[PDB]
Amino acid sequence: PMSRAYDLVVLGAGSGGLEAGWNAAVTHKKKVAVVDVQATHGPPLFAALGGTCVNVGCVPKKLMVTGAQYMDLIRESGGFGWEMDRESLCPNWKTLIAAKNKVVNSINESYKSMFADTEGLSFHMGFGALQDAHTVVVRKSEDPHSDVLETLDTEYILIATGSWPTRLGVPGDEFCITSNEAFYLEDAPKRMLCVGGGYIAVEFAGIFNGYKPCGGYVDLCYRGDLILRGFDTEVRKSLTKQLGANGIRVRTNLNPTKITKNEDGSNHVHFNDGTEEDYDQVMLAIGRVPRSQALQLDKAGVRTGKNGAVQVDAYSKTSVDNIYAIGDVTNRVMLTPVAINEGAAFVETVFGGKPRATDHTKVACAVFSIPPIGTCGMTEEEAAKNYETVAVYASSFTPLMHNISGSKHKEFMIRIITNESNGEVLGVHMLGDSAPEIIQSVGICMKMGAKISDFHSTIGVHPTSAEELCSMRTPAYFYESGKRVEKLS
Amino acid sequence: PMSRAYDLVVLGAGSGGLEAGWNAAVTHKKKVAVVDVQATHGPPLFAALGGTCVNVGCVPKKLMVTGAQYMDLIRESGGFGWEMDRESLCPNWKTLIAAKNKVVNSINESYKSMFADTEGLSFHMGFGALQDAHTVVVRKSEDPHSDVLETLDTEYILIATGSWPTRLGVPGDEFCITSNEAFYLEDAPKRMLCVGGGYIAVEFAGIFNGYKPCGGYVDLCYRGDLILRGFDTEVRKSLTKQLGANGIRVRTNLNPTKITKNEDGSNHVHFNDGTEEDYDQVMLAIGRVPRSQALQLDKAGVRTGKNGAVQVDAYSKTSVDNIYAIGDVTNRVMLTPVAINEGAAFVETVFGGKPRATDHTKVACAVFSIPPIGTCGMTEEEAAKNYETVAVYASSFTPLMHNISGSKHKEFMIRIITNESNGEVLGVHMLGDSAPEIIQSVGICMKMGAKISDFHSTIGVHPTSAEELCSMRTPAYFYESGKRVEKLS
Ligand SMILES: Cc1cc2nc3c(=O)[nH]c(=O)nc-3n(C[C@H](O)[C@H](O)[C@H](O)COP(=O)(O)OP(=O)(O)OC[C@H]3O[C@@H](n4cnc5c(N)ncnc54)[C@H](O)[C@@H]3O)c2cc1C
Ligand SMILES: Cc1cc2nc3c(=O)[nH]c(=O)nc-3n(C[C@H](O)[C@H](O)[C@H](O)COP(=O)(O)OP(=O)(O)OC[C@H]3O[C@@H](n4cnc5c(N)ncnc54)[C@H](O)[C@@H]3O)c2cc1C
Ligand SMILES: C[n+]1nn(-c2ccc(-c3nc(CCc4ccccc4)cs3)c(OCCC3CCNCC3)c2)cc1CCCCN
Ligand SMILES: C[n+]1nn(-c2ccc(-c3nc(CCc4ccccc4)cs3)c(OCCC3CCNCC3)c2)cc1CCCCN
Repeated sequence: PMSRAYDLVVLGAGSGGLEAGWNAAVTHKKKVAVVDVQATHGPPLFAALGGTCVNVGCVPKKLMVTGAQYMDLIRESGGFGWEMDRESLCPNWKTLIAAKNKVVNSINESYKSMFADTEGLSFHMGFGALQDAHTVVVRKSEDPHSDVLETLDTEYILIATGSWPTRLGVPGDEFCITSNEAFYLEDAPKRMLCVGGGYIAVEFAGIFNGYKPCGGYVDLCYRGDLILRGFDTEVRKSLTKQLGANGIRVRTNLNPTKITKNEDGSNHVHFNDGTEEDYDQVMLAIGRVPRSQALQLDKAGVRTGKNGAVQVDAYSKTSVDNIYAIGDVTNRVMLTPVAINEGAAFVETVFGGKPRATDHTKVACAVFSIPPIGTCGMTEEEAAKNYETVAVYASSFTPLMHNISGSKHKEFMIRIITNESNGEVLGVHMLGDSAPEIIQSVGICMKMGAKISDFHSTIGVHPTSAEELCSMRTPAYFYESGKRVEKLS
Repeated sequence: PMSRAYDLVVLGAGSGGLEAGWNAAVTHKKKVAVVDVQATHGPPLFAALGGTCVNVGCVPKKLMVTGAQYMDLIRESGGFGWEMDRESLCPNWKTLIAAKNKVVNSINESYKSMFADTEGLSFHMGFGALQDAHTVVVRKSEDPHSDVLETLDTEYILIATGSWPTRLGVPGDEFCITSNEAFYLEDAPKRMLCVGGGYIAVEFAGIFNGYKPCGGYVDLCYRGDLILRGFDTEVRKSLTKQLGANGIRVRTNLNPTKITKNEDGSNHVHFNDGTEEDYDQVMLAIGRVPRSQALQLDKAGVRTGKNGAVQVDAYSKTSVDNIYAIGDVTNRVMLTPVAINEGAAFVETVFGGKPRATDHTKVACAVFSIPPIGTCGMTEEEAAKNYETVAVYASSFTPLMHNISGSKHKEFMIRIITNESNGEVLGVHMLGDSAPEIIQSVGICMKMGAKISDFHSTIGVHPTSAEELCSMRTPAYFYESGKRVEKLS
């Protein structure tokens, strides 16, 4: 019974939005309108058709991490007897950026193919904004007195506008770059300062390190004690050391007070401890907050709260019953396959009839550091609060192939966290090469409620780094009533 | 009640033997004697303390596969903008062999540390042989009229002498090398012929290819149709193509009739189709048979059969109740972590009191080809015989990073085999980089009896090759009553 122009309007053609949009349009034959600000990546808006992940997140970030490993792998080759010229070896950053752009640009092109070819699914380039719970407006600019391009009469609204990097707010904030501007840099920087301790800081530390032009260096500088908060505490310490030996100088309890410009265009940076220093480029990876701040949410009566977060029930529904919100705008788990799920399960809830919420517990996570981390489930810290008796299994070995390659800093590390009672696996925490591949399969096991029994009853694959999961039988130590004990009562 | 000199005599200090030996000695305080032919690796006996795996199998083989990838990874680097000299690039094979020997030799040294330091555990260098069910003899040579070094009065005997490469038996057999002689080659061969279609042929094809000195080439030559029998049929076809594009010429329905020597020391090789050709070195990887053929088994009354195989019940026990046999000598699954388990469960059976057999079904396997294979559980061929209704899920994608690297032949491939009835996962079959790491975790899931439900209910790790396990929902096709059908009745 056609009353409105569109069944669904989606603010943001991101990981969350596109999954919701596409499903609604092809599997339930709804008429869908998807709003985004631009159709291909790049400044000054960065995000585009495909979302943060495709244009300025996971996909480019990984392409450039893969680049920066070639440094560590061309060093490693010498031991296996690859003689070749190690004077004529610095990486050309322009060839990396050009290649990365060709790729992201191909994905943006393959999405316009999707819209023109898919029926009932339209793309509306501009700036989303609510008037009431059934009308979405598209402007030229986010300035609310801009020319209005379209008025989208609709039944349901899905807010999936994602998040945006937080600024430092000090004298000199406007001289620093972000995850956004890092991707379209013209030159790889000789002297680089990565402020922050989050996964993005550490991934980008490894890139700029890999692509430093000759006599260059990278300083990571984090305002706390130990990088990567709410990761396993021995994995963080082991990475902090391994970044050290790949060339990255890590500093802690350290915060920029001030950045002035310089003569040759470098950045003078004043710190906590008094210290000043010059860096070519300075990058802020200090958390990412929701983009609610220009959607005129207050106008159509949807609940805001912690940093603009769209306040939502388990089934992704806002304080207005026809308006829903998914992905980073909601501020739950800020990963791409989470948003995809939340959006897939929004379509099943609303249009599909088959109502479902998203599972947020024991989701497998990965850091594309050098070396990388895989993690799934809980730290031993938050285990020993929520569980009576906790076993901690732990194992750290160095692949023999590193006794050849020279890379003897590269410790591979596994930790398993247990409920003593029934032996259930609560957490798994890996560091070292191939950890992101291995954890994906572990994430399946912990969904089926795997016990430590099930790991060490499994015949191994020899020789592998993963075969050390099934050789962990004795707990290293325990927690009873959340206090660390040598051995169990 | 001490009646005999030793509780346990172990023929062969291999993967199986050492696990049995060590456990018996430290966890059950038995007096153990371990017999092997030499203490460090190398010709003319090759195997030594640590077994085939440590000296001339898995461990060296992987070190040298890791070497040969540096070829494909230095090519790949150029696209990510690693300018460097690609004239001055051939691999030095002597630096690889020297480095490999330093490693294997360190492991042999770390095992003599284990014997001198561990109590009740002695090492007896020579050639094992039964006199009766309670006496083992050690000779200088395998020639049964050799000088006798020791007479080991014992209660239990464990036969774990492993296996040995099969010869071709044609005019010219004694000119060809094997897995054994390949490891101690002086020069990497310009023109290499790998006869065979088994995992060892294909791993070693990739090595000799990686380390060919300049204008050199490798021919794989298999007497059948499609290499790697009893692997998934689309994975075999995909590898056959990818070996092709890494440089390896594969020939099929082809068997050497004759090898004569040559003038400059190369090998003239006559084939089925008439064809002759000269190769520097020619390697036989055409199956590996048990080493029973010199243990005087018939003398002490233990059951032989299929190619010398020691005929054994589920708990590893021979036709004589005090004699047991594990690992490749038994001719079950010829992998190292299998033998380790069979030996660990021999010690639990006999000395431990807690009797247990080894689980052989759904053991995860891996080929260190370039690119590598991970496999666990059954082919779709042997599924559709033993199961009424079978679903086959299948997915083949190319990581975007190969649109940069130039390696566009590198297809990553997953196949899942299902029981239609209950959705149980019977088999998993992967090809492409990191497949051996991923399958280890899958092997755990299929031990817990994982359904296809459990895979695609799991939030992904983005971006990963493994995340394509959890995005497989629609079966590609089915088998009902073991006949391939487009769609299900
Ligand atoms: C450097 C980096 C690396 C990352 N790496 C990973 C990783 O490895 N794995 C992982 O799982 N996640 C990763 N993430 C996170 C991932 O990118 C996000 O979690 C994911 O994109 C969230 O999906 P979404 O749809 O909620 O947001 P988005 O994909 O950001 O969707 C928001 C879209 O809406 C548009 N938009 C914003 N405001 C408006 C408006 N007013 N009108 C119209 N359109 C608008 C934006 O332009 C954008 O296209 C990374 C993020 C970054 C920054
Ligand atoms: C090239 C190659 C690659 C391989 N790769 C892998 C792999 O990646 N993964 C995997 O799981 N498996 C692999 N294998 C198989 C693995 O090496 C064997 O399955 C494993 O070693 C079997 O253990 P075992 O104890 O039965 O035999 P072994 O380890 O061979 O033990 C036999 C030992 O007994 C000794 N011996 C023999 N006769 C006598 C005698 N009369 N008296 C005394 N001692 C004697 C031998 O010298 C040897 O030390 C590979 C094999 C080869 C050849
Ligand atoms: C006509 N037509 N075009 N397309 C169509 C066309 C395209 C895509 C994609 N392209 C990329 C770019 C990846 C890349 C490939 C090669 C090189 C670089 C990048 C991602 S996804 C697509 O997405 C289906 C899954 C979805 C998509 C939305 N997210 C959810 C999943 C559907 C499909 C149809 C048939 C539909 C009939 C209409 N009723
Ligand atoms: C005194 N002492 N020495 N050792 C002792 C000493 C050594 C080893 C090994 N060394 C390697 C070499 C690997 C390498 C390391 C570094 C560089 C290259 C190679 C493998 S394993 C060892 O194996 C314990 C598990 C077993 C072993 C048998 N297979 C089964 C598992 C026990 C141990 C003790 C205490 C025992 C007290 C005696 N009652």
